[PDB]
Amino acid sequence: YDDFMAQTTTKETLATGHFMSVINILMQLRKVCNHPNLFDPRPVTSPF
Amino acid sequence: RHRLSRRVLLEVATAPDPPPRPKPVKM
Amino acid sequence: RIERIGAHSHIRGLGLDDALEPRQASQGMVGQLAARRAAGVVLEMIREGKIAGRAVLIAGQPGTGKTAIAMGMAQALGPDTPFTAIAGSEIFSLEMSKTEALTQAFRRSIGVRIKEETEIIEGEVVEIQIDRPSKVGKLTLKTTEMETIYDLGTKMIESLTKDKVQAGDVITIDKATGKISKLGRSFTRARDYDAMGSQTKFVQCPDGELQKRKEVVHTVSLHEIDVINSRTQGFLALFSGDTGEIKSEVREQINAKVAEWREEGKAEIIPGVLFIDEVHMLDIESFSFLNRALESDMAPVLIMATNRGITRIRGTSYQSPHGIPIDLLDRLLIVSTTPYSEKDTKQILRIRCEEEDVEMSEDAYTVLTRIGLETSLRYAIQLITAASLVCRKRKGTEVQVDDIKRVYSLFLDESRSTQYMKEYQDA
Amino acid sequence: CNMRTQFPDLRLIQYDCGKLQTLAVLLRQLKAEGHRVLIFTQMTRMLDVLEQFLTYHGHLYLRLDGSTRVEQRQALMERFNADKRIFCFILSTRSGG
Amino acid sequence: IASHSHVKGLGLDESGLAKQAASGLVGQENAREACGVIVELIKSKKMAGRAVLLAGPPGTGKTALALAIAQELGSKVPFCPMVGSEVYSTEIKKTEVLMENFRRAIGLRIKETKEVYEGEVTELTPCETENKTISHVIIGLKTAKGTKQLKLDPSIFESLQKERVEAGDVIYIEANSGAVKRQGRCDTYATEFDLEAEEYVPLPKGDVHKKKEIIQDVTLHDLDVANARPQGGQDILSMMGQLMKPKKTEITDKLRGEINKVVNKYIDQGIAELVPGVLFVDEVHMLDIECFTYLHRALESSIAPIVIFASNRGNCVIRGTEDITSPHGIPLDLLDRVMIIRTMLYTPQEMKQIIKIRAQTEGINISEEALNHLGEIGTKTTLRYSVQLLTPANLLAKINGKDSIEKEHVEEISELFYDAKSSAKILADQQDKYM
Amino acid sequence: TQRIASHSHVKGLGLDESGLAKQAASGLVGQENAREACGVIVELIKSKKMAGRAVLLAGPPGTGKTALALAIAQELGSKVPFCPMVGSEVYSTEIKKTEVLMENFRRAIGLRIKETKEVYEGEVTELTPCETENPMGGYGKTISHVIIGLKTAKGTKQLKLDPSIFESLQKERVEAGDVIYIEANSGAVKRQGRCDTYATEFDLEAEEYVPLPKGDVHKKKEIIQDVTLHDLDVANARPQGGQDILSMMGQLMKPKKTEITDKLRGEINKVVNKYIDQGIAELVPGVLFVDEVHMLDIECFTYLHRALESSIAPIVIFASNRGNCVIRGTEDITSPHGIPLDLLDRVMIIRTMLYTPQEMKQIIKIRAQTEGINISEEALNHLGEIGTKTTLRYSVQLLTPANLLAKINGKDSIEKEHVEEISELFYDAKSSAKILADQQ
Amino acid sequence: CSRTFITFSDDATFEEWFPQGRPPKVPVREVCPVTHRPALYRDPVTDIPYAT
Ligand SMILES: Nc1ncnc2c1ncn2[C@@H]1O[C@H](COP(=O)(O)OP(=O)(O)O)[C@@H](O)[C@H]1O
Ligand SMILES: Nc1ncnc2c1ncn2[C@@H]1O[C@H](COP(=O)(O)OP(=O)(O)O)[C@@H](O)[C@H]1O
Ligand SMILES: Nc1ncnc2c1ncn2[C@@H]1O[C@H](COP(=O)(O)OP(=O)(O)O)[C@@H](O)[C@H]1O
Repeated sequence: YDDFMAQTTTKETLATGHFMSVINILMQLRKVCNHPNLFDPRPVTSPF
Repeated sequence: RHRLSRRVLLEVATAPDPPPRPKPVKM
Repeated sequence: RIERIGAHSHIRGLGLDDALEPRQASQGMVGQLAARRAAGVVLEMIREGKIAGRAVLIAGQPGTGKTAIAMGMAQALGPDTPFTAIAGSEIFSLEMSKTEALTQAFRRSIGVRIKEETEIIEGEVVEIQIDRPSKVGKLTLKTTEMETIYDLGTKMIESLTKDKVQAGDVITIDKATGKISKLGRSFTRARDYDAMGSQTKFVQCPDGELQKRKEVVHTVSLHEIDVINSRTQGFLALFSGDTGEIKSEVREQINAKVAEWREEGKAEIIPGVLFIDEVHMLDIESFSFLNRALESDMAPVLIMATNRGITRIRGTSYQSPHGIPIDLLDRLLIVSTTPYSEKDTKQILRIRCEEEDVEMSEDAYTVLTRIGLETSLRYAIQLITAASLVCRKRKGTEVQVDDIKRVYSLFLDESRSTQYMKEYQDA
Repeated sequence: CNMRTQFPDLRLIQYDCGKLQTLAVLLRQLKAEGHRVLIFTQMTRMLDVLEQFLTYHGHLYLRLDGSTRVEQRQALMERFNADKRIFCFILSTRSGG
Repeated sequence: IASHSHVKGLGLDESGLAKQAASGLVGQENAREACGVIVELIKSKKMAGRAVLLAGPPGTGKTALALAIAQELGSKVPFCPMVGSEVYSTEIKKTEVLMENFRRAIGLRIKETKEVYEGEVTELTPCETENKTISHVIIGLKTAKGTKQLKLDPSIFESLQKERVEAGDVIYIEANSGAVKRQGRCDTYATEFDLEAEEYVPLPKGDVHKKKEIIQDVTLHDLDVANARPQGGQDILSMMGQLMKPKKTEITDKLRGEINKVVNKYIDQGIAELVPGVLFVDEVHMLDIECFTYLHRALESSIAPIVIFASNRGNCVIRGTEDITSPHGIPLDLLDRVMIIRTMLYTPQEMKQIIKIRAQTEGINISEEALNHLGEIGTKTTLRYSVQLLTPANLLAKINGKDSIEKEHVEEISELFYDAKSSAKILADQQDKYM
Repeated sequence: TQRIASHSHVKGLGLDESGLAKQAASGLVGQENAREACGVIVELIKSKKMAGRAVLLAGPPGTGKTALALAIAQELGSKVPFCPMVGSEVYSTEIKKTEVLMENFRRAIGLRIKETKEVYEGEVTELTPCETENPMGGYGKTISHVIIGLKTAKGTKQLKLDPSIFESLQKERVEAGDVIYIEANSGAVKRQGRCDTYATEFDLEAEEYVPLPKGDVHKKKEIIQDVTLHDLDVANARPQGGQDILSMMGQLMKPKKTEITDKLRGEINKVVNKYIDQGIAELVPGVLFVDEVHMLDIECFTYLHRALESSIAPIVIFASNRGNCVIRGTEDITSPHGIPLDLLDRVMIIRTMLYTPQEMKQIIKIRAQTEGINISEEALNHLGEIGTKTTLRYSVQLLTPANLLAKINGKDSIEKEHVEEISELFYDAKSSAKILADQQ
Repeated sequence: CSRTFITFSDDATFEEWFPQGRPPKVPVREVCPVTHRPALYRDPVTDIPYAT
């Protein structure tokens, strides 16, 4: 949530957007607020 | 006992040994 | 079955009430009211468990119930909470350092419990049928209420064959993993017994639903997770204490993972107790480590006991009370046990011979209390059993004064021994 | 295998999600009373993870969508409105509500 | 669960001046703003091997301050807590413990891309050829968004066999690692048998072959260890990580050499960022004279972290010398190389408000009369002891049915338990009874 | 027979039914008080009820501490474990001191486990299945039993097993005319080899042409195996087996080997309790004997506090020699017997006395009797007289060399001349000390 | 009861693997034609058994 809400592109979109793009921001937030494999599945973590 | 002297190996370096004949059976 | 009565078998826990009020001689503990109440307070804080790394030192004379109080706390605390008891001299390993030994002692008394619901099939086998071909078969299972039939896949046929299970076995199937475990023979599992075979290992068959959901708990100590993650061998956890765990991303990594499990609720952290008996045996390096090992949020409470007062610390020439630096001594609450009144001595001996199942006359109690008040309590406890054996050799019913007097003459008490040591043996 | 690569659990789907954690607590507390529950959520593909979450807890349920055809909608409503032993009805806030 | 929890920052203003009571710290103004200079020294990433000594009597917050530095810095930089006593290893050289702890205080945040193949494997065939071993294995994979086919290495075939895969079940492959997992049978197959040993899982989603960028972070020590005792993955040198696997005195040739070279090579091609952190050697007063003399060369190295020492002693004998004595228990040669921060001994009012902060940190309600009494106990005995009486008194409060601590509560608790100062007279009066 | 050692003559404490000693019962003479005391502790062992009880045999060197300490072992017999260790065995390179102490502690707790096993064997002559009615649809060839005929030197008998044995038998690949083994409860079939009646006459084969078994076709016996808890512990710590590559820790010997409580207690006390409460095994708690205990470290002495206070401990006999003496590992702490006062508070002390001349003549006579020496009463009296001046042990030790002089001199028994001669060939400690004091 | 059957519902040949036959090792101690001891050897060139 705090990553997505602070990214350069999301800041820009919240500054200016033709409605639907900001609604897409808060709907991506539907995703990340309800459960995260809507937003992104947790990665497999592996040694570098 | 079975030490193979220089002699016995120079001996087996003589004319060759003949072949066998194992085919027959009689008991 | 056979764990013979030792020095502390009689105390079944601290004899406290619902208000942490110690009783005079209830629940096997006698006298020693103030220190027992203090032990009760810290036991309740162990149970509450929300504060980490708090530390208690049970100080007092030799023989005044310090170890008795510690094992009373262990017994009152019961299973399912880790109580790890260690002598201070156990941490001087050749295989690992003092401080790794102490980390492992601390971590062995924190438990991580993962609690999970899982669905099983529990039933008495009525039939098993299986064909060679990708082999294939069927299984029919019964409970007192119902029966049902299952078609079996290849892996399930394999695992059923691996246990050689058959009709009349009463078994569980874990639907998630498929491991079979015959609890025993149903009363319908009797062989033909026309020839010799397996014995009559009969047990009742199951009731209720054939498939049911039940809880399983996997509890492991923090040291146990730590070891089995340390290196791929890992049966270290039983093999021996062969360790030297890498601090780098095993302590922090386990702590973060267990904290995440705690926070998301996958696991519950159950902090326990580390009891260091004869803690004066620790090295100044060991005390220095304890200082900051206590200052952690995965630290159990640790209890300590010591017989000695003003004396030099091990590994140096610094005098200090209890033989502990006033650096670590400042992290502690100190509970001092007092010497016993004549009635407390008499009552300890009474409870102790009750534990050892030997009768004595009241004159025997009188003289033995006199012995254990002139000499030392442990010696009076040792005379109980010796006099009992002397009594039984004369086919007596109970221990009499003459038995105790005889066996007192027969064994010495370190005072009379030093008195008789007036012969300059190998000084 | 475990010591070289860590995969997401995928079994307890309530792992990352506090919403599902508090929901698990709430449903567990309500189960003692057994008076049954409607769970409304939009996001048709979120009903999927609720449908998984309830099997992890062994709750008998059924669920209603924009994709469930009409006769099945009536059948589900009848097999819940007039049938016990079902604890939970997962349904879309628009199509079911 | 708490212990040093109350403190969560140095409690400084925008001017870097101590606020007298903030962020969990309620005294030590000079020391806390000196620590402000230290945190700025750490966050600038400009210096190497600078060292700080927090010096003062026991209980004067010199660990509270050192941990509050860790909080002021955040969780983004490495903070390595260490006790001096940790150098005395059995398995590794005493000076080696120390020089590796320097290495894990330097972090490295590095971004990686690793390629994934996943899905239901719809078909498999090993490519047979004469050598007469297997050449490869061909595979086909399905996901909710597509399908593809590929050729895979014999090692990956070997690990697929370790896993015992079958046609028509779900797998995952991380090809840079070469690792494999059999994730189960597809949900669609769950009807195939009435009982099975399988676990059934819905089909993977997204592409059958995918990539993504992952910002790992490691330490220089992790790179060191990774090359000294490799896991390696694709080899049977598990035989070296086995019937041996101890700690080793890994050496300059790679530690100061190869590892530094590859890390710089990552840094100045943009793949990584170096993040110097802190090594906090607490209880430094009981390192060996060998360790102290090695810290000379360690603090003078151009790659070292910032080192915070905490010491607690007067002037006493240095461990390992047996004759020479020095302040803080540290030789003057190393004491010349550190900036010394005093920590003060608390006055009664500062001590009293530490009691209050501690009480409200673990959810204890305490009446002001009892709070004042704990202040009196604290000045009579010590801060840490009167702080410790809080939880036992709350337990007695619960047992008496109260919701807060009151005067006779702390009296009872302060009667059951003794402090170090108050136990010494008991041990001194009856001297020849305790032994 | 076997060689004569220092204590080969002691055969028991020498106690009659009231627990006294007449004067010289069963190879021990004198020490009536001490022998009565450890007569009590013998019965403390036999009652199996107590744990961690400890007794300290304290007295001057040569006063029979070791002798009656192992006379206890004779009284107990070979059934119970008697585990001797000297106070110097604790110092080790591979393993920490207190771990040696724990190993020895539960090396002294035995566990004797009784189990019948029953077996069938013989040359297998018949191997025919028994067809039966179709259990289900018409496949035919439904095997309900299998008949197997076994021959031994006693007789030939036919036996019916259920078809699972038919499968195992085939998987074991046995043939008619070879010799098998069947374990009735477990159900195993093991092929112990083709019968020797089909002899290796020109067959060179290494597979055992095993002789036709003697005795009945069916034989059962109660195996009775005694193991110490330490054997179970060690066998669990470093196990055997030709698999599980960890088991190929085979080039390596076994340092680092300090056993762990999780195993020791959590996994191994439960199985012993189970076998005991099931009727399969009996616990035989034995004795741990630690002579020269004064050699232990202060760390060891403090560990013994915890060890002796356990419920799962043997009874421990300590023997000590020193006076008031510095405890090892301490900076000049002096205490009785070289043992910390703290541990002396935990041991019943048995005091051994220093012998009279009469008792020494008796011991010398018994030692001569044991070593096979014939000695004249004059030589016996002279050995006694020179043994009053120096230690008993020297007096006793002069016997065999004096007997060798007698044999060389053609005599059948020690004449006084030979003990005189040997007493000038060899010195005791005191005489040698005087020599050393004279010359620089 | 819980009794066990194995049915060879396939071609009876699969049961026919097992039964019938069970012969002995027919030979018995052979006597040499010279010293009439029981034989220990058989000559490769004649196959005659012999002892000394
Ligand atoms: N409060 C008590 N209640 C019951 N028994 C006691 C008590 N105190 C001591 N004992 C007995 O006295 C002996 C000595 O107690 P212990 O705890 O070993 O003393 P310490 O450990 O303080 O030296 C124990 O064996 C125990 O049986
Ligand atoms: N300035 C402060 N503000 C708040 N709490 C403090 C402060 N100083 C010390 N404390 C508390 O008192 C304890 C003693 O300080 P600590 O850092 O342990 O000193 P030392 O490390 O010298 O023993 C700490 O653990 C902390 O809980
Ligand atoms: N009571 C006794 N009866 C018979 N022989 C004895 C007796 N006491 C001592 N001896 C003999 O004298 C020797 C010295 O006794 P021992 O117990 O070995 O010395 P220590 O008491 O120093 O261990 C023994 O080896 C034994 O041969």
